[PDB]
Amino acid sequence: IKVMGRWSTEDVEVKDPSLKPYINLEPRVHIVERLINKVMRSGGSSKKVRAYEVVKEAFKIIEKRTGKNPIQVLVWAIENAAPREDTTSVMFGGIRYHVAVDISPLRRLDVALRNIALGASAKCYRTKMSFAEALAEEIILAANKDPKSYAYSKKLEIERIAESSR
Repeated sequence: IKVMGRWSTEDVEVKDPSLKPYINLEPRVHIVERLINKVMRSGGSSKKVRAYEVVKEAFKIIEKRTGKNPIQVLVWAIENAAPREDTTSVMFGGIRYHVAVDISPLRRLDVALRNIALGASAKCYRTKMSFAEALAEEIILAANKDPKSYAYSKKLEIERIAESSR
């Protein structure tokens, strides 16, 4: 019922019609659980409790910085970082080719969450920000469609390559 024993999702809105049916905002596709899994597979040196704590602190930071429900900000970040199409490489002979392909709703989410965790993990490793602060910053940047966001910039890149590979 309560996310990480504190937040509610009943007032969180998914305005992107293409993702709304696949983002689970109901009590026990749980995006928070998915994010934790992505963070768990990144870094920031049980592994699950660790990732859980990093995400929870990141949410507290997001709420303080934006003044909004952290889960809602994550949804915006996901919606902004989820590419609407992708491509598959085919390096045959001496040249690699790009081909635009369908990307499923759940893979769109997985890509966005993976890139958010990757961006956070990268900033953390190289700056004086804790993993939680980097994750909060990455999520906020993505939610605001700010190119400084790794996930968002990656999303633009993927769609750019896909639209050109048609």
